[PDB]
Amino acid sequence: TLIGGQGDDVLFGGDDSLVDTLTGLEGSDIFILNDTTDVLNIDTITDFNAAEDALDLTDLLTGIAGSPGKDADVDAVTQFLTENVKVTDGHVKVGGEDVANFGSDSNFDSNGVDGVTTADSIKVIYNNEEYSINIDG
Ligand SMILES: [Ca+2]
Ligand SMILES: [Ca+2]
Ligand SMILES: [Ca+2]
Ligand SMILES: [Ca+2]
Ligand SMILES: [Ca+2]
Ligand SMILES: [Ca+2]
Ligand SMILES: [Ca+2]
Ligand SMILES: [Ca+2]
Repeated sequence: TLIGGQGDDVLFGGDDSLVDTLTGLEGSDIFILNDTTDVLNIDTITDFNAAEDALDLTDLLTGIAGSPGKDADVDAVTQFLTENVKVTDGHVKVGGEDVANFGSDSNFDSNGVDGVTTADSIKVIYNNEEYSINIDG
């Protein structure tokens, strides 16, 4: 159980084999997630707020054949992330697998209107740069 504070934190449970519970609290927090092979070992993010927080998914994305390398620009990265990161209300998946379990204080309404729809997006970090990926369904 790894808890931030009211500022802008960076939270990480480790490149481990165990469930951690991650809570960002106020502020715009980055949750760094590890890729596991056992989907039962993935972390819980208790309070992801899509209008503020972000997910660093580099570790889940880098081992996909053809992932963008050191010479990629932000349009190539955007195209890759669009194809590979599936964002829905309460879920984020890579390769059909959940990156994390999102807990009951999460909110995927990034824009503050219409609840959660395809107009909403999440902030995804790949190689220390940030991208907005829309809800796709
Ligand atoms: Ca915080
Ligand atoms: Ca841990
Ligand atoms: Ca963990
Ligand atoms: Ca937060
Ligand atoms: Ca807030
Ligand atoms: Ca995995
Ligand atoms: Ca470079
Ligand atoms: Ca919305």
